[PDB]
Amino acid sequence: PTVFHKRYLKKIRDLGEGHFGKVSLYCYDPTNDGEMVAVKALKADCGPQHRSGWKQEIDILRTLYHEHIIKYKGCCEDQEKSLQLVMEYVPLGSLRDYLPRHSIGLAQLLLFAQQICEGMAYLHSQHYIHRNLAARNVLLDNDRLVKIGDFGLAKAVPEGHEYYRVREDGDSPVFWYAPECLKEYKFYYASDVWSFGVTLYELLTHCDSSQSPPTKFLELIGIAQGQMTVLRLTELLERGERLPRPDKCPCEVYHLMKNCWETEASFRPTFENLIPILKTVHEKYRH
Ligand SMILES: O=C(Nc1nnc(Sc2ccnc3cc(Cl)ccc23)s1)c1cccs1
Repeated sequence: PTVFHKRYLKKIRDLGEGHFGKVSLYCYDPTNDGEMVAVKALKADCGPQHRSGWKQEIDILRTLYHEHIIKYKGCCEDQEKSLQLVMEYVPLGSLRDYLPRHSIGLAQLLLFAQQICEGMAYLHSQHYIHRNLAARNVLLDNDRLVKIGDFGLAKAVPEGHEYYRVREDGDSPVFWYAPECLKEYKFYYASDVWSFGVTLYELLTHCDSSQSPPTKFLELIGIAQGQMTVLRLTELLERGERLPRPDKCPCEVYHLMKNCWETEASFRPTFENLIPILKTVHEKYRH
């Protein structure tokens, strides 16, 4: 029932450096005696009705619940032609910022991966694709539980269809994307698994920038971060080239990543399949 009024939100601090756009930590103290929340300011000068249509769409995300998916709390308009999106505050933040500055063993990294899969399996079973699964978008709470964030690309998959058709050739996170996404503009549940493979790669490199997928992929092609084309990447992937085995990364775990990187969407493992395979692997490496 909670509706959020701009007159009871006191700004504490910016969040995420700049990597999530303009997100800030607020205190919500209405009665003046208060909960902590993150607020995303969203430019929405697109005509009043288009703006409402986006609110309706965002609002539907609130009907999702899973402990490894961030909780979107509400979407208010500032009619200043912008939308204010209120969500739970996830205090340790992004794995991309967290993993470099903390000692985290193989068992714990595998535990993160199983949590992500569990949140993604739920999402898939609710008939949604995420389209933006990367380590930057996986947040960590205080008990080191994963919460998947940034649903700014998420989409309901239409009844009777096994893919969503991406329109628009815009800013794409291409280095996390399956070839069917890159070439044909089709996004399947199986395409989110490809992105998982890349996220798994990320964790096991400890989100080391120099081993990062854009860095690595540009090197395997040859040319620099500026001459880069989707076409050049697609061809490399078809020829069967892949991101390399990360340092100290077990061969069964790498094979996992490679299974997520099968060219043919249909032969990739499902999240629901990946959960137990990751439970089993984590058991070998715990304690
Ligand atoms: O923007 C969105 N979704 C986000 N989902 N997660 C974000 S970032 C963040 C959240 C909570 N807590 C945080 C804590 C720290 Cl330290 C750093 C960042 C966060 S923005 C959108 C969702 C849908 C449309 S747009």
